[PDB]
Amino acid sequence: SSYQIAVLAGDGIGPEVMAEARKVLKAVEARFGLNIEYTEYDVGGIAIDNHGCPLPEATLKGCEAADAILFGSVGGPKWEKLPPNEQPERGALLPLRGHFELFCNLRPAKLHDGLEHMSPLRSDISARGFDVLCVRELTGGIYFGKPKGRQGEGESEEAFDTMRYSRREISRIARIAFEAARGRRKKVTSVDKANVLACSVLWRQVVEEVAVDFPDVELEHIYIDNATMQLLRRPDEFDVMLCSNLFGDILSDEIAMLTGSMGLLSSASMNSTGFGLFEPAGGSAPDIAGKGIANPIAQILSAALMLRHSLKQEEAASAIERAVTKALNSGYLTGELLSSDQRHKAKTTVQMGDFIADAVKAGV
Amino acid sequence: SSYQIAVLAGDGIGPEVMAEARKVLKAVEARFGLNIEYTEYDVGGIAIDNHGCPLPEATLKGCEAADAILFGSVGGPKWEKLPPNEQPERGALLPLRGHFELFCNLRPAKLHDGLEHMSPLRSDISARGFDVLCVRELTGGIYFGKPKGRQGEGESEEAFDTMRYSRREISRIARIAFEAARGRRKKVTSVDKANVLACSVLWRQVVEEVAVDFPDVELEHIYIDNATMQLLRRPDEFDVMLCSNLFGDILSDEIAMLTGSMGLLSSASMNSTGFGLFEPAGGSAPDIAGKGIANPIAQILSAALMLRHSLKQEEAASAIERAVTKALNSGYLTGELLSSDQRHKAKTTVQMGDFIADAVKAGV
Ligand SMILES: CC(C)[C@H](C(=O)O)[C@@H](O)C(=O)O
Ligand SMILES: CC(C)[C@H](C(=O)O)[C@@H](O)C(=O)O
Ligand SMILES: [Cl-]
Ligand SMILES: [Cl-]
Ligand SMILES: [Mg+2]
Ligand SMILES: [Mg+2]
Repeated sequence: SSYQIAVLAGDGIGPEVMAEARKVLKAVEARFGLNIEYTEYDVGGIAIDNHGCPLPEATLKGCEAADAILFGSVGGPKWEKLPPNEQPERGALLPLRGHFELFCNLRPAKLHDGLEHMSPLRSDISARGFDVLCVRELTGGIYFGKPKGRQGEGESEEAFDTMRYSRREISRIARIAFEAARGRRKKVTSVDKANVLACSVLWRQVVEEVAVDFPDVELEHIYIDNATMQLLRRPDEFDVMLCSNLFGDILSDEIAMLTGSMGLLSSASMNSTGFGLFEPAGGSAPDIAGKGIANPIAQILSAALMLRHSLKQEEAASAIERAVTKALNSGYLTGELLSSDQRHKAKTTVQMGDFIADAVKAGV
Repeated sequence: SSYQIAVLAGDGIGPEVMAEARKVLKAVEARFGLNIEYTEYDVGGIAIDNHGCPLPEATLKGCEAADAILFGSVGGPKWEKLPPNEQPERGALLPLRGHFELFCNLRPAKLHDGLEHMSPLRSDISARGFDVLCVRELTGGIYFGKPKGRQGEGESEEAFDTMRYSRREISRIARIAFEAARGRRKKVTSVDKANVLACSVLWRQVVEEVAVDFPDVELEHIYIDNATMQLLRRPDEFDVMLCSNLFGDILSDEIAMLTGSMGLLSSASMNSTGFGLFEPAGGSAPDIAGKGIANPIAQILSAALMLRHSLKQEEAASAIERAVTKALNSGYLTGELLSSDQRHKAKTTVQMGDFIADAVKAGV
């Protein structure tokens, strides 16, 4: 039958970049004969304005009826001063991930050929390139651990959060990292704080247990503070980084900025049945919203990750990825990927979606 | 009477760099007429080899009798496979900080004039310079929170750690950050994860309460994942970063590597009475130990931080800092601060201590 997609564009540049993702999806649908139906639902700030909360019931129900969630971006200055639970990002993303048991977050990041110069690394380091996939555990640890809250009053008032992990939780995400490494350059770097946290001692121990199934894959451990330093000095030496929830949050953001190319980066957050939520790694960028400036590549590659991981349409997924490579090596760059002099050559959001869709059609 | 210093050189390059710190201290003692007595105690790997644990009773007692701890570095491959509690770093540093209530960690980091090129940042970013002081809360949060440990067996075996903070704990470290900002460029950036952690919601709230005493100081908040990105793009825009224990651990390491000059960086860990532990930010570097290669500046500036903060000898502290500036701008650089061609000009550990001590003597 038809695949069914819940489309949650959100705030800021979400809707403009989502339009280009749908345009390129239309081209892949025609080329590969896929029957996909999409339904739109509010989420984040637009949900608070239209429904009074950032994750309305009808949106949640819409996502339960779908094969995957194609997600834009949430948040903006309008809602930033609401109580923390009522804000767009916390209010949408944490309950979506908990409800759908999206324990696996994949954040691929690489320096693209020809854009090594946009990286904030020293030129000799960025010239060496990098390609680092972060596999982050997304529904356990300190994010969802209990007890969480506060007690007391005044000076003695105290807050608490609890980080918890079981062997089962560590081994499921570790298996994903090792299998991904096997398909890459055969190295997992597991990131913990095993000199301080009991959860990191168990993490390190269980990763070593899972390693026995993968004697072809190199395993190393690195402390999270050290990892922030080593990714500056030798990012070319990492392949897959295997991280708990909070450490994956932190390290995947540093690796993303090290690319200098945030508008190219996508994320996949999956459960064990292969349902997932696919979104750009970057923000809502409300300052450039509605201008046709925004880079729609991250949203377009989020659609390719959705085709691969939720829809089992690998040919359609890679055809999108190649059309994006074609745009980047064929003079089709948005403003933020151009050196400040070459800027007159910037393409708009729709010029980029048109070129990438036409490339899919032309059989790239 | 005499000040009394407990000298804990540790492992690796600790003893060679400590010798240069004592040499420069002898020169400051003569120039400023300070009467200081030093006693040496084992700590870390050398304590495990000599005493069977990394923090012997006699060493702990020695530190209780002192005005401050002048600390080298602990750890090395020899002890890296011991059980986590028995290892040099965890086994020495966590109990020292807990026992002496060293709640305040200060990690000053800047790009030195003329060495902006050693930074791993893109040349146009490092040319802009930076000077970022990290104030890290060191005895609370998840490091010392209870309950901590594990329960269960097999797949359901689970570990847990608890992050806790009280208003009292947040406000003492926040006051330090604001006072330090007042003496600098009047900006505090408080780093939290207030969209996820109850402790970060209380952190953010209490920092805003303390802010009312400092209307001259700008306050901003930044999420820890965002902070790892912003320090790559605009490190010149930060002055004081105010961090909880785990987030300070992580961010101070990224800022240290961004200098490209780890061998110049020192740390101070203080309690409310002004007693503290002063150490280099870098590792034991056991590969270069005993060679006269190691940069002793970080150990020497740790002695200057000790003079200022524990001994209330500001003139002696700044005379050391200026002698270090003189060495750096007068052609006295260790091997790791030289571009690979200029390397023949490297100075040894003792050449550097001799030059810095002679500069103190000459009245720099
Ligand atoms: C918005 C926040 C709760 C979230 C996280 O901490 O996972 C975000 O930082 C992310 O990385 O997707
Ligand atoms: C050794 C470890 C317990 C320690 C910490 O986590 O504080 C270290 O990383 C540091 O930064 O001083
Ligand atoms: Cl976690
Ligand atoms: Cl903490
Ligand atoms: Mg994040
Ligand atoms: Mg550290």
